[PDB]
Amino acid sequence: PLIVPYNLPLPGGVVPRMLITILGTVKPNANRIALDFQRGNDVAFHFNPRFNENNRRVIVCNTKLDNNWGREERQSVFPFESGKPFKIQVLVEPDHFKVAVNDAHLLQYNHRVKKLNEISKLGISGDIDLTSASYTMI
Ligand SMILES: O=C(O)CO[C@@H]1[C@@H](n2cc(-c3cc(F)c(F)c(F)c3)nn2)[C@@H](O)[C@@H](CO)O[C@@H]1Sc1ccc(Cl)c(Cl)c1
Ligand SMILES: [Cl-]
Ligand code: NA
Repeated sequence: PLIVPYNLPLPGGVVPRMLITILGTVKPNANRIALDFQRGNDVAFHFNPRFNENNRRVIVCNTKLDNNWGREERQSVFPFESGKPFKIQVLVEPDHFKVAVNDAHLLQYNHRVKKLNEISKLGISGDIDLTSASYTMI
């Protein structure tokens, strides 16, 4: 087990064909999870499953610049289940982050923050038991 919130350093930032893998288990009756790919205090990519927003499950993605959230991108396809082990894979591509959960494509999120090599931290928070967070090149 890893303690949540957890910070995974991304030395020298991210780059296309870098794959970040997060393994854990959703807590029973979870409410929220977040991944925050950070450039200093800015959040280049916030990936935020919400288990009960007006009695619906939704994935909210966004960017935070100078402490201001931007336009949300929302996905109703929701692959997480309370109590179950999950794998989130975030693949950095030239124009977007691509996310797959449990080996099924979920979403893409276009790069708003363009200094990829300065996105040097991944924060992992919320209602999970975290087992592993790592990266490799494909
Ligand atoms: O404070 C509010 O009650 C909710 O805050 C969330 C905001 N958030 C979520 C979290 C958060 C924190 C945790 F420790 C977790 F474990 C976790 F899973 C999520 N921290 N900040 C963003 O998700 C943001 C994305 O646009 O959405 C809201 S803030 C917000 C509210 C309305 C609008 Cl229109 C916009 Cl663009 C942003
Ligand atoms: Cl939230
Ligand atoms: Na630098």
